[PDB]
Amino acid sequence: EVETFAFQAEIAQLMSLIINTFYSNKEIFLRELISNSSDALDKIRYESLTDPSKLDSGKELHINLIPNKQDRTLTIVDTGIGMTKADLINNLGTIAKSGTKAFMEALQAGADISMIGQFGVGFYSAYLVAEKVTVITKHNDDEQYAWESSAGGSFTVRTDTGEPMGRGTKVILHLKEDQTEYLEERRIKEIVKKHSQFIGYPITLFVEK
Ligand SMILES: Fc1cccc(-n2ccnc2)c1
Repeated sequence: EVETFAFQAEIAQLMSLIINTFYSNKEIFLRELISNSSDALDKIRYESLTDPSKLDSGKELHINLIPNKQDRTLTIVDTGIGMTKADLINNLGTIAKSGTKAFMEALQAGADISMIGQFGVGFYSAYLVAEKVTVITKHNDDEQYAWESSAGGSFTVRTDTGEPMGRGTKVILHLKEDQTEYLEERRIKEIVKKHSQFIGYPITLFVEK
């Protein structure tokens, strides 16, 4: 049972600007998703300090980067706090509305596009490199869900029947044809070292066949 939703007009506008604007510095998408993963890991760690049972869904706090040339996907997995269905449909878009407006106005000041992360909308930078994004997520208080969007003004949410996650978020980037450099080990390594060197969680870059 797949539910289809319209993006807010302001978010659809942000996604169109990300997709259509000429901007060569696309590698910043990985810094933003890793930063999002680190934030989600901070949240479940802090919650576990007053309720150790919050880690019954998984004690390990980590980030995995998994490229797959056969599927042309780059997957960013974290074991953070995850996302509820209300997060996917409503809450995150609500925050992203004001952040988008501030991001556009900041751009007219002296801000750079690479500062998208300071406005709570760094997630949408995934569309610098992906033609489709699939997000599998599991929050302790909700079921496992699959969010998916190829932009174009709409996204879908469904209950996920696949392998159970325990807890956390998996962002699957279905890469554009000309963006396969982000499946290369040496390229991902270079980006993590340049932009994510001091993340306080183990980042494991998986290698392929
Ligand atoms: F996985 C998703 C689905 C929908 C929105 C978001 N998101 C995160 C930050 N701003 C927006 C993430």
